[PDB]
Amino acid sequence: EPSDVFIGLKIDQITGINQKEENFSVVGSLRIDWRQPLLAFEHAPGEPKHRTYTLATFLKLLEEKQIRWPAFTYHNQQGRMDFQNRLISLSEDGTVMYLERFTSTFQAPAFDFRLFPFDNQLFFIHVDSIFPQHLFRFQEMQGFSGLGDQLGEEEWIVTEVNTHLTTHNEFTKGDASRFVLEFHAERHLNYYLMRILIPVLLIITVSWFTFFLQDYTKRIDLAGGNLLLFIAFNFTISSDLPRLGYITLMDAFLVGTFIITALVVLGNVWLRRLENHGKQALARKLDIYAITSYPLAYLLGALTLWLLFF
Amino acid sequence: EPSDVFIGLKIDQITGINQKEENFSVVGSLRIDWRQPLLAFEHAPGEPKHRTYTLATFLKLLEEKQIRWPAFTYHNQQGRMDFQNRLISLSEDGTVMYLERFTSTFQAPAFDFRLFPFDNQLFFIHVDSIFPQHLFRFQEMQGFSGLGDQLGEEEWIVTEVNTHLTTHNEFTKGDASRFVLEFHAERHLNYYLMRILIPVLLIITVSWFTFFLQDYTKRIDLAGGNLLLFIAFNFTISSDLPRLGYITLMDAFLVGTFIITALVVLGNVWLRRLENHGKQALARKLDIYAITSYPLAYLLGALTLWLLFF
Amino acid sequence: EPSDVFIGLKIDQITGINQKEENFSVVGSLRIDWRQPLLAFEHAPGEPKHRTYTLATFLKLLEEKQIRWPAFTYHNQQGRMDFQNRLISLSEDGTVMYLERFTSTFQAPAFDFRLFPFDNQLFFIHVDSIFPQHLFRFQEMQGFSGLGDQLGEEEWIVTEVNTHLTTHNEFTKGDASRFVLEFHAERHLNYYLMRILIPVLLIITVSWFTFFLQDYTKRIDLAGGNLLLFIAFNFTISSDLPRLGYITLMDAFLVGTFIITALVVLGNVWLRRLENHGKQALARKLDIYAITSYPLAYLLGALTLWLLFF
Amino acid sequence: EPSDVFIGLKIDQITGINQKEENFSVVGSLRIDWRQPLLAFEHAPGEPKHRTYTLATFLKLLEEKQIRWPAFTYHNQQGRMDFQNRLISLSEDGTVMYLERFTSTFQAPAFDFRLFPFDNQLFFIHVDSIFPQHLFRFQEMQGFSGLGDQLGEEEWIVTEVNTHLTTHNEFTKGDASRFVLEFHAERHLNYYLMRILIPVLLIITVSWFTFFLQDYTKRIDLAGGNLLLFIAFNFTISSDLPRLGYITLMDAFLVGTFIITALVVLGNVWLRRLENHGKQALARKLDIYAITSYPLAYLLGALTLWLLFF
Amino acid sequence: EPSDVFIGLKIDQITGINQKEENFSVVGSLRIDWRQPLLAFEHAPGEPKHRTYTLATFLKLLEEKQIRWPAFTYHNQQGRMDFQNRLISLSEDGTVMYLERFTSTFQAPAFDFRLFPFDNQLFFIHVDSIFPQHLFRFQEMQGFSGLGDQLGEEEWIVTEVNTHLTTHNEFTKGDASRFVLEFHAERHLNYYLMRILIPVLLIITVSWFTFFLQDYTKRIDLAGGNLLLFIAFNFTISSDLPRLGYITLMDAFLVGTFIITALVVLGNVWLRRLENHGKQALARKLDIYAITSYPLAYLLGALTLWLLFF
Ligand SMILES: CCCCCCCCCCCCO[C@@H]1O[C@H](CO)[C@@H](O[C@H]2O[C@H](CO)[C@@H](O)[C@H](O)[C@H]2O)[C@H](O)[C@H]1O
Ligand SMILES: CCCCCCCCCCCCO[C@@H]1O[C@H](CO)[C@@H](O[C@H]2O[C@H](CO)[C@@H](O)[C@H](O)[C@H]2O)[C@H](O)[C@H]1O
Ligand SMILES: CCCCCCCCCCCCO[C@@H]1O[C@H](CO)[C@@H](O[C@H]2O[C@H](CO)[C@@H](O)[C@H](O)[C@H]2O)[C@H](O)[C@H]1O
Ligand SMILES: CCCCCCCCCCCCO[C@@H]1O[C@H](CO)[C@@H](O[C@H]2O[C@H](CO)[C@@H](O)[C@H](O)[C@H]2O)[C@H](O)[C@H]1O
Ligand SMILES: CCCCCCCCCCCCO[C@@H]1O[C@H](CO)[C@@H](O[C@H]2O[C@H](CO)[C@@H](O)[C@H](O)[C@H]2O)[C@H](O)[C@H]1O
Repeated sequence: EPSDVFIGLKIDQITGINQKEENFSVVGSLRIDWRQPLLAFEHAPGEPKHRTYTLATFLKLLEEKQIRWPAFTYHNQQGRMDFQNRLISLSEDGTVMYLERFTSTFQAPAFDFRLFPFDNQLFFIHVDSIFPQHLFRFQEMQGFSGLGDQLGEEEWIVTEVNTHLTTHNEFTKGDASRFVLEFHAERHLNYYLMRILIPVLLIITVSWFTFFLQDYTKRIDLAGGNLLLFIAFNFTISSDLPRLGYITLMDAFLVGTFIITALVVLGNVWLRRLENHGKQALARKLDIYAITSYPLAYLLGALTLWLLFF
Repeated sequence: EPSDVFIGLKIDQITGINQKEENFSVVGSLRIDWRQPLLAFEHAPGEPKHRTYTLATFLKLLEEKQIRWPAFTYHNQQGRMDFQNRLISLSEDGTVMYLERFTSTFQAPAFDFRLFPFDNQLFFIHVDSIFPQHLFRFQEMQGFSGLGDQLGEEEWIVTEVNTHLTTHNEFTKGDASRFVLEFHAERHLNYYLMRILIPVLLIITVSWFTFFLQDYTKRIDLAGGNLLLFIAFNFTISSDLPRLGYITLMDAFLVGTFIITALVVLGNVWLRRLENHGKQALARKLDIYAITSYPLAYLLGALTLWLLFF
Repeated sequence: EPSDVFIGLKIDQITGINQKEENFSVVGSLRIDWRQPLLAFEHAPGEPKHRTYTLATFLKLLEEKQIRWPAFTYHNQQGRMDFQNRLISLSEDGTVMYLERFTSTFQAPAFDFRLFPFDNQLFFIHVDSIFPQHLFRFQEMQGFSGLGDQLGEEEWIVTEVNTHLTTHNEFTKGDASRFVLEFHAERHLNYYLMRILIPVLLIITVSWFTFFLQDYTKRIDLAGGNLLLFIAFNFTISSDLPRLGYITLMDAFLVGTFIITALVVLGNVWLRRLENHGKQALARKLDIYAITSYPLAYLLGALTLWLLFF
Repeated sequence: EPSDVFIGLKIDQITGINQKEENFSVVGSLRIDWRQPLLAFEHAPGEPKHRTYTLATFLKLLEEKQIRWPAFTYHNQQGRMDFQNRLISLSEDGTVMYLERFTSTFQAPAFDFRLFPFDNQLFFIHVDSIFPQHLFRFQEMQGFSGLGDQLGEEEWIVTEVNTHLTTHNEFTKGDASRFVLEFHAERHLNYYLMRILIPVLLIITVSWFTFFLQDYTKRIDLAGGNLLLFIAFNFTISSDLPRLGYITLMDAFLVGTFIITALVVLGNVWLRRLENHGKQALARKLDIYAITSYPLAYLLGALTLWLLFF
Repeated sequence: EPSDVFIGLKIDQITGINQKEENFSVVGSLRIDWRQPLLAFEHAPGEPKHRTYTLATFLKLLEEKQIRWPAFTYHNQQGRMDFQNRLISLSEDGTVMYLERFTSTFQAPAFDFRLFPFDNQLFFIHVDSIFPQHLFRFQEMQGFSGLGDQLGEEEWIVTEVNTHLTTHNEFTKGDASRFVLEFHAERHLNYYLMRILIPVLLIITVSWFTFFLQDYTKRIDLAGGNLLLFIAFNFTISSDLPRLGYITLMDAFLVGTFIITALVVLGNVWLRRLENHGKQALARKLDIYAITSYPLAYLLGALTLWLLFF
């Protein structure tokens, strides 16, 4: 009969969420309870009823007794797992308690930035049993798994935390146990309001206000400058994401700013040649519509982006 | 009866304080005195009264004698702890002296940047007993714990250092000991006066002085440039912080600069159209108030920020 | 007779493709099946028919029995291979199953950026037998090798995956086995359309539209600014590549932008001196051709680049 | 009687001096000669008169014989010491020769940037005896300690190298030996002349030359631009230092550039309003003093900075 | 009699050349053949004629037999050497074959940037015998040492590869063997033509062409902008080098650009005041020489730089 391996994973810190590399790093602890009756002992007269081991001594003991351990792997770990404690407690009836405290980075392949920065992302850690389920069957350790009270993450807010058990077939024909700890996180938007939204809005609006001069050349100069600045914003914002194969909401907004600025310049050149070839009064009359249409474009385009993505 | 484990933590260096990642790194040393009578020995004729061990040999000896060690964990450590010395001295009556010298990064989850750069932050290191308090009870080693004389930190100044003992329930139903070494630090403000405050003040004041030209178009051009520069300052300053979900005092000051610059531009456009449609004398009379109100806004807004945050 | 070593390499993650350093990093797993009859055992009465080892214990056992293992090396690995599991399963007839799970960076010396960003690159991992082929002959493990379902790579798309066996002579006069896992990848072009192509097109076209002012000095000013911006784009784009000894398609396009902008400026200076020394009407007539030739240059040059590289 | 431990530290490379983190990294080698008569042996017939050990085997031998080793610590090491060789040679009379070759970073808490870039800094490595001086007394190994011939450091020049012995009380009530290797270094100034001094001088002087136009508005525009550029220089230069709590000479020079530029702008606005309200001839007469006082300010301020700091 | 240690070093990859840190990183392999007759064995009946060891087991065997190994050190290694394989093959007559495959960074203290980017640099790896030459004498392993076919380096081209044997006295009074593998490399210049040379040439020439306007103020404005851009190029280019104590050819060229631009501005101010105080015709006549002398300065200065450095 397969042996039961109870698994608990506890995330104590989120040291970082790297959206460009699409990974996240955590400090967490793994707890395993596994009753192996072959490990049963009897303490000596007035002798310890629980035996404490390093991971190394325990594995050497298991090899000497020819006992297979429930070997596992963090399936989506990437890089070096920095271990703090790898401790074993062995009770008299053969129950092995294992504590593994670590820091490690994990892949986040469910990142979808289409709604960025209004996106809710899925983060998980997979713990895979290497041996098949007719040898070991992972269970859920009760009252341990989850997320901690001081995760130390400022941009992200955890919205849902979940655990469950599934299967994998990485190395065996038969099914092998997989423990999953997953959580969902959304962003705090204050950073994007302050550093991205409000600057762009101020530039656009300050341009509109300066449009009341009635000097078409000034409009063209200012609009060219605004386009340059918007392209600087494009490069800055794109730096923080991966080189995605699809368009983000932020990309749509920035392309809108590019296009609206260019159309502003074009309309101003038409007005300036209208005033150049004698049509100054027609130029001013149409300047009325230029003013009364600069912000209609931005409102309408914002509604269009909302309709598309949401 | 529970065994007493005396704990001392000494911080010798602050190698860095990373406010963006909200962590800090230290070079420090841990001292543990723990009397285990089972470890008592007798030296041979004219033989050493104290035995020196590596951590590895000592733990193998403890496992061979089936003695549980007071296993501990740096609860808020993140990443790899680089150990320098892990030494053991065992006296004849069984007193274990342990020296652990290390470099490690630690989480700083109490960072609150609301008053930045006038903030005083709390930094701590937690040392957790893995086993419950009916087995081991942490005490305070006397005359060892604290902070050193050459911390090597230039921006921060330590204001208070403290130690105490509390409990945790990370891995056991029963309470387990927790040793805390905490200190409070504030910033030196010279960097912010020289690189942030004085440049912004110079830009604002040089703009005001140039406002005495009486050429409204020059005001608009200069103000647009000033707004661009202030947004560059926004991006630079925000780069050094995390993507906070709340507004910092620095954010409030930068938003004030944005808004005041935009209002300057708007007032200048109104003046320029007043001079455009025949009201040159009214334009100049109101230019008087424009000048006499440019700095009132900045003083009043600075007082408003002080009132809000302090 | 040489011993057969069956090899399987599975790539589970592409943690990154570094085109500047010309390397790529993966999380993957290596599987080796190797029948060594000298390792045959018999389980005790009702005793395990498969023995589980750490890599270290197994190698010590092999050394004690004076059995040569099929030593191998990742020929194009660079840096530190971070191992997760190094596990051994030994069956009763002497079949060794080895599992090696790792993270490592690998050289990508086949990077050819001539068509960048329309390039398809070759990535491979070489696994080399250190000992010659009269001792060990690598075979292909069936149903294991390849690439996974969640590679986590956003810019690149895998187009072909392949495995095969070849030889090398790194350390022996005789041939030694080499296992190769290779795959081809191309880029998603969305990043380059949004962040590179469309901004450059907008700048060029907005310049052309502003050319309808009929103010030659404005043309010269705007063109100088455009040249400056294009050189900023040159530096940015080149930052992401290595310091290649040959010209990339992107380099050709940027040099074209430089030259076309300079020719624009030159033509405008000629027009401005034509209008300066009395030939205003001739200046305007030729301005017709200036306008009707600004975009012909860009279309013709784009066709020329396509002809050259493709 | 305390045992003599002769110490030699040799610095072979300076891999880097990090003035922002206030540390420096070296490749060096440590030599220890320590006569322990308990380690005396006799070679077998025609057998080696010197025994070669790894550090690990030697420490296991010492533990088996219950011999305390002279445990030491690099007191100002920070981070991971990457060891190359840790070798032991044991002669027949019990003299242990130890070779430790390493790479490591070390704290530089004596950095004082007040005169930067004309500063001479103190760099040291402390080697601390953990055990008190009634057990071990550090001596100086003769003809080994110092700095090498190829340090590989380009910006810094070593001016003085010194060794000596002192005491510490880190872990014991009694005094413990401390070996110090210190050296003083100054900078090559060519980098600062070429990249900092000459650009600033060129900007200032080119501004002065352009002041001979007699167009006050051009002066104001150019001066505003110069102030912006000087603030860019401020941010760049400050990036390379820590966030110091005191003013550097470079900070004083940059603040001088800010202030002189602002005063230039102010004087030009006064001249422009003098010419505006009818006083063109008075404006020109005072423009004479404006010109004849622009460089007096810079010379006088440079002398003032020299007087203050030197 | 001293024992012969045959040495072969093979460089398979150049993972990077870091000219700012003046180091280079390689993936390479070390081969050592060393006949120690004390290691001679006899295989059992039908038993392996060659014994395979890990480095650790072999060193423990050597210590047990009290055999001194030829201990060596990579003299100019800096940082951590990441080992891939450390394998031993021991033949029946006692010949030890050692394979060491590694990744490591090495100091490049022969970097001389005076002719940069037309410089040919010397790169070497030193392998030092720790023990003196009356114990071990390094020889050259034949047919192994050198550089590989896929070095993976794009900017540099290897021009000469060499090996030889010399001596050192690092740790012993007597001479100890030193094996040297050195190679010379030069740069591909395409990067510097495309990203540095051609942009600067375009800026200079586009300025000259715009000089045919005959509007001195435009010349001054454009020249000031060009000086600013050249100083940006100075900072960018200097970022990639160390903070050298001497002047590079690139530094000379950039200082030339600064000075020529400033002289352009000065001449234009003189022309503008000549036209201001009534001498418009003299101003134009001398403008002829201004034009006919702008490029003479650049050609003459380029010849001067060539004469100085070459
Ligand atoms: C006065 C009381 C004294 C009694 C004993 C005190 C505490 C006992 C010490 C237990 C620590 C185990 O000792 C050592 O710890 C570190 C991390 O902590 C482990 O970790 C080390 O190797 C593992 C290998 O994966 C790495 O993850 C890790 O980066 C590295 O530092 C070591 O492999 C272990 O050998
Ligand atoms: C002439 C006198 C000679 C007498 C002996 C001299 C000194 C004795 C040497 C004691 C050092 C112990 O030897 C070695 O030291 C380093 C750090 O120092 C330890 O540290 C190493 O493993 C631990 C694992 O967590 C890591 O933290 C560390 O990054 C790594 O370098 C080694 O695990 C230890 O095996
Ligand atoms: C309740 C059940 C408990 C039963 C036992 C549970 C699991 C058994 C633990 C097996 C892990 C092996 O133990 C340890 O693991 C880490 C990685 O995982 C290895 O890895 C360590 O050394 C290798 C050396 O190349 C490095 O690649 C790696 O960076 C480092 O962390 C250690 O060398 C190994 O000693
Ligand atoms: C044909 C002749 C062959 C004869 C033998 C040849 C040479 C003998 C090899 C001696 C090297 C010792 O073997 C190994 O070396 C590396 C560095 O070199 C050491 O270093 C390793 O652990 C220490 C721990 O602090 C770290 O500093 C280091 O980053 C890590 O790589 C290993 O701990 C040691 O086990
Ligand atoms: C089915 C066949 C199975 C038969 C056996 C298969 C192969 C045998 C495995 C040999 C590898 C040796 O095992 C392990 O490898 C890694 C690198 O590879 C070594 O390297 C490790 O320690 C050294 C110390 O300097 C470091 O350089 C290195 O960064 C670290 O990963 C380990 O010290 C060694 O213990």
